[PDB]
Amino acid sequence: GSMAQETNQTPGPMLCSTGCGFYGNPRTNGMCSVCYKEHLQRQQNSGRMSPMGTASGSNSPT
Ligand SMILES: [Zn+2]
Repeated sequence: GSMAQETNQTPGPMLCSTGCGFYGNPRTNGMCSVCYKEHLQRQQNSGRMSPMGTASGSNSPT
């Protein structure tokens, strides 16, 4: 293996984290075009984002 001009595969396969089978982007949230929209919609609806096991503000009046 003297020469170094043998390209077989490209590095950095930013494949969709959700597993849809399409290419994703690292500038985005690691999701493709479709999944990035659905995911952000669910995150925006929350408002109180805090990944620490528990979360404050979970009341639901009848
Ligand atoms: Zn996707």
